[PDB]
Amino acid sequence: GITVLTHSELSAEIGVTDSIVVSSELVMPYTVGTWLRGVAANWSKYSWLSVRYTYIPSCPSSTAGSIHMGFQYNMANTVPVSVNQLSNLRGYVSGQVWSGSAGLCFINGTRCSDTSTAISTTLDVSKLGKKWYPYKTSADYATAVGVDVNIATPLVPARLVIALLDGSSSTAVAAGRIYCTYTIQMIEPTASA
Amino acid sequence: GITVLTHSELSAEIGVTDSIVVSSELVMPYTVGTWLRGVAANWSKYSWLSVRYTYIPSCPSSTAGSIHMGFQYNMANTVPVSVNQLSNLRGYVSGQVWSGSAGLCFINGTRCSDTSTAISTTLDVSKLGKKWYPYKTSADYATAVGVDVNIATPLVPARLVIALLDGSSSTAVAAGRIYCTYTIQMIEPTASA
Amino acid sequence: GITVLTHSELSAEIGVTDSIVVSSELVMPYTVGTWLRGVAANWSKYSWLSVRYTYIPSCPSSTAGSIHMGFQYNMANTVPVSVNQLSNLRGYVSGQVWSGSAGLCFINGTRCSDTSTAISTTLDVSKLGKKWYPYKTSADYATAVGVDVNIATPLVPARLVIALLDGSSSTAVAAGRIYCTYTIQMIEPTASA
Amino acid sequence: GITVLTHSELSAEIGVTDSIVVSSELVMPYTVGTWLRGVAANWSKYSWLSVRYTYIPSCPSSTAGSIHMGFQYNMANTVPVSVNQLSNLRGYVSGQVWSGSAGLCFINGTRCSDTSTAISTTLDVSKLGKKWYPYKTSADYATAVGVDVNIATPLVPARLVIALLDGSSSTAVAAGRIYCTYTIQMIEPTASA
Amino acid sequence: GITVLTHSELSAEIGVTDSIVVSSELVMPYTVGTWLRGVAANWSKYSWLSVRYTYIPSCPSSTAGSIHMGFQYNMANTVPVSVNQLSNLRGYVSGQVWSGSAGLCFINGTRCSDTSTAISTTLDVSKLGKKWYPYKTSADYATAVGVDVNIATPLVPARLVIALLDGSSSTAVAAGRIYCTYTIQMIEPTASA
Amino acid sequence: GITVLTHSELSAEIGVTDSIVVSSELVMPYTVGTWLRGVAANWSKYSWLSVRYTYIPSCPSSTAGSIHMGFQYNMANTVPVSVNQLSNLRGYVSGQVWSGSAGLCFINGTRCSDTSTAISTTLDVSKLGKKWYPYKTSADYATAVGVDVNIATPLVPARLVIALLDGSSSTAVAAGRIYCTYTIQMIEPTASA
Repeated sequence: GITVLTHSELSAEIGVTDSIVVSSELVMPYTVGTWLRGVAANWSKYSWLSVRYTYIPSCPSSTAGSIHMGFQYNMANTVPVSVNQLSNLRGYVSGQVWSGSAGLCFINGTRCSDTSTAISTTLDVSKLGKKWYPYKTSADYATAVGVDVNIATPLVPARLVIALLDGSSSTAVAAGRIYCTYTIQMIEPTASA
Repeated sequence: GITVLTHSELSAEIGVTDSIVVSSELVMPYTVGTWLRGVAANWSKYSWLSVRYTYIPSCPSSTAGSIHMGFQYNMANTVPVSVNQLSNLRGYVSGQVWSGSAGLCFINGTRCSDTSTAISTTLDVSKLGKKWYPYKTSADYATAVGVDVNIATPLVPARLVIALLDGSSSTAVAAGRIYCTYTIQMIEPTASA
Repeated sequence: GITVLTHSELSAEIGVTDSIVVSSELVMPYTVGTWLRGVAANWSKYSWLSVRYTYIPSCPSSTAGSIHMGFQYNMANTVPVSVNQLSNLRGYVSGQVWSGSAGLCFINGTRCSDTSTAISTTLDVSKLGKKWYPYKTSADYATAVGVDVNIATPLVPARLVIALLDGSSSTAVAAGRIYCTYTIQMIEPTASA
Repeated sequence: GITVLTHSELSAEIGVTDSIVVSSELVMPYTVGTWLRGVAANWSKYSWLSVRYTYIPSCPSSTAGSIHMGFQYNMANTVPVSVNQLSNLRGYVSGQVWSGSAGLCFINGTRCSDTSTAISTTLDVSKLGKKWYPYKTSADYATAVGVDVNIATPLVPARLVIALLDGSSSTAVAAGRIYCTYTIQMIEPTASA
Repeated sequence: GITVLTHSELSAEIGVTDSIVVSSELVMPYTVGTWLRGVAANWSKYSWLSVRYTYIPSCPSSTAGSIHMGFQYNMANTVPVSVNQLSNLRGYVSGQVWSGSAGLCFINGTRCSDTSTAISTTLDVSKLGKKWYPYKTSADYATAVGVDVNIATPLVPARLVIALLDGSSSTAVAAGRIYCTYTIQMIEPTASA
Repeated sequence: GITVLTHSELSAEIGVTDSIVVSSELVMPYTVGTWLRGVAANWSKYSWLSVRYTYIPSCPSSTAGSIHMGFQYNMANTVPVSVNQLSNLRGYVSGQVWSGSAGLCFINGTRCSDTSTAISTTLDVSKLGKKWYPYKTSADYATAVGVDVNIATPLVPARLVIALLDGSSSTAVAAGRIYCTYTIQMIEPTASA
């Protein structure tokens, strides 16, 4: 009684400053993207079969800046604050804000040739707490976290950490964007939102 | 009694501005390019065997800007207005306005090696309404659409959506151009135009 | 790039009067049921893989009344007005308003044993106009029909006709309900509703 | 040069009284049902490949009454007047006016499981006078019978006898209806009617 | 649930004048011939399995005149006006108004030997819009065409074009006649006409 | 070190009113039945191998009313309030309050023949949060739920929802009863209660 959905949509717009800026995002259907958020809502639980975040530049060979991203599994630990820490995560990847062109074949959804330039990272999945996770909202999670940091600890499978520094302007500069390419399993349907 | 034609010609000149600009183009022989327009006209119906739009840069590593394109099958839906929406289409592809050099082997018509940089998208074909479509003009279509948005809905197989933003000048800048590489099937000949 | 969904939800509440009452319902995702309506909306086109309407009684062995239902493929023809006509349709089925208990194994989604009592009918599917149909609303369809009865003719695959007579009261009596058990194919995602 | 047609339509509405009421019906295309009557008319001769009459209740578990039916091959013999006589026919069947639900799978046109409840009877076919019978009207037959009861004897293959008694009201009560499920062979086309 | 019918009846009387006269005829059951018109009406949809128009002379070796005929698939295009255009159609055939004797074996419905003289043309069938077409009347079609020339475009599979010139008298002369030899598939029965 | 227990006892008495009445019950050993409650208590954890709730009528063919039941896995979601919602659950089943006689072979614990009439539903088990659940009391659960609706979320595997409507009296009428037929796994024994 499992509905399997595989799709890739824009996940987030990226910009670079001269000072490091670490951002985090839960890896729930409700957040990987506007579309899935709506679809997945129609099911009470779900399970990631594969979740990949891929960065695609939109700037010039001239643009200063680097992007870093990786996954955190123990939602308990404080979110990284340095490239150093970030570099220790699983599936960590670093690249110049204008590189990553090659990752396209991941969003594209085709056969990948030379993906050595690619700035994409996939989820560990096997190292996840449980199999079926409940569909939750930022609000829902944000509230449960505000009780026992451990009560929330198992509502979302993992978080994606992103760090952007080495920029040229103190004012954000359009570097590119991340696209999530997921394959989800959804079970037990219910009422939308 | 099918005449098969495979050819690739220039499809459109591309330019980038700082504000997003979404453009659409029907995927009929009459529009993919000046040449096919004339040839295909000599046949009453046709069927796409394969239609691929490929972008080839003509700017510098220095040029700011990104190009996005994908296909729409339900000619009924409103044309995308954001990269986000556009990113949801089938065969969506995004790249820096100066990248895509590698796609050449598609226009070139040879053996493709590393096409991970490539900014090309091919038509779904199997998800098309019918098999044989009638040859129609922009004028012809534009008129039929101006009656029942559904009467036109099946005259053209699909539309190609293109979005160009992240530019540097408020005044269009020559970024590159798209080339359509089609393989068409034409049946029942008639009088030109 | 096809998302396959199989599910069964309540489709409609049934009631019987002494005078015949023929009702019709389009066989679009938007109408087979509240849930699918919402889900399927997230896709621009779809295709029925299997659509079965099953009636399940909720009345007594004592309840007078019979239910009749079948499918119409040429959306053009006037909707039946008599059991006689209705009896000519494909997959026509007739039964006592309190029978049909056995059809449960269709909603249930299990192995069916003795389904001779069953008041269920499945869609012909192979005799459908095209493969991929566009997602449309009652409103959308009702408007297009109000132009060329033929423009709408191909927006929905087929209609389900239902007739209820042989009742005991001139005032509707709760006889049972119909449940749609569909397996749909959805393609090209878009913005909800 | 044989056109084969298999279809099942409503054949007759049934009602029960307290006193026995025997009814007869010829087994010609012109009488098994409104539809076939029209279709078959377009052919000069025809041959039954299979003819089955099936009763489907529409009353309650509470309804008093029984239905009886069988076939007569020697159109010469006087039509039965008692259940006893009727019980001697080929394919005789008796059942409670509210039973027979299971016969549906015969009209339905599917795979039959438990058809022990079923109130259906099929034609002997092999024991028929000739192979090809001429298409005739009630009027046509009624006139030829009014000459030599033997001249008509070979215009129709057989007659269906039906007896309804054990009712509760002296005034007919809606018990159910019979549906003919035929497979006919038609030859030598001519002008309709 | 498909009823297959194969039959051949007179389709039209032919006559020749000295000036060219192009005639067209839709390829619907309602028009290929009086008989099928009536029969096929009893079904809501149908599909041509094979449709062949054959000309049989009835004039003398002395009769001046030629007949031309072919099929048009894009019901949209203007009907031919010259033998030249007509000659471009699929299955075009030309012959002397008194030739074609050999085509008989097509109406006859037997084994064909030397059919090189034959003035017959068969329908392309595989190049048809859809599979199942709705049964429509000249009136029905003529009305729908009088709205969106495209709304009618898919109600009939194709049209047969016929041109008669090279005659000897300014007043039509009996040259022969065309006979349609069809094999149709009919589905979903309904009420005649 | 696993003790396996398979048994079936009465789970609950059912009654019908004219207004819908939705009831819920946790699927813990402590609630499926008086007996298991006591036995299972002697073990600290347990795991459902199979849990089936079966309804058995005790009323007449004359009794008005229908029963509906299904499972909820995301203990978080609000309990259904309509047959419609309820109909969306996994293993949903609906039947007339006097039907379900056939389900007996489930309680009986024998070979099942024709279980198409059966009003029984089994637990999904594979879609459960974890494997080993702790033995908890209504009180224990009711208290933990009264803190973080998520802290309780994983103490019980799933809940059974039941809806009874279409009744004849505003005052509950004895319709039948549900019997749970479980196969449990118990580990790590401790002190009773």
